[PDB]
Amino acid sequence: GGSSGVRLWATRQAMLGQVHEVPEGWLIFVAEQCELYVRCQNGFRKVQLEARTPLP
Amino acid sequence: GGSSGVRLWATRQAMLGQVHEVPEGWLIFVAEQCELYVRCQNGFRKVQLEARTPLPR
Amino acid sequence: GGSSGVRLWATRQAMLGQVHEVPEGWLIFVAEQCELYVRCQNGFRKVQLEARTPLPR
Repeated sequence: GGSSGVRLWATRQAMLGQVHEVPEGWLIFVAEQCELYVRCQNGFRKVQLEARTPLP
Repeated sequence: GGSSGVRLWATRQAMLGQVHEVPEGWLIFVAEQCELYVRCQNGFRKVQLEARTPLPR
Repeated sequence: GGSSGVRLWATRQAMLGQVHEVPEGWLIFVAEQCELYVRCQNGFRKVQLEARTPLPR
């Protein structure tokens, strides 16, 4: 059982130019609207998140 | 404040035979269905994911 | 295109005492309630998780 991780970008614009480099099974975070995805074998799945709050 | 990470397996079958060894607080990726779980102290929680798309829109 | 990770705390209160040290884009696991959050700039988004089960369902 291998390991992956989480890759980060500040903006969607920057992410879209580089996301092809992300290996399968890694997570992808885009800071501007606090979005999270996971990379699949042949696509992407968006993680479902509740609304942003200052506290948990 | 310690760190965990993400563990991955290619198939559900492969995962189910080894996943008990994953420590609490790690994420678990199963490539076959492109699914994610979180390891709890006593069990697992499945992450809700939207359907697969070609790009992260 | 940097990298982040996952960090672990036992409780919401323990986490909150350290959260200023957590940058945006890190995932946060809280063992009490087996909950997962993502750090945003100035806050958190809770990951939607299904119910805890003994096996990955």
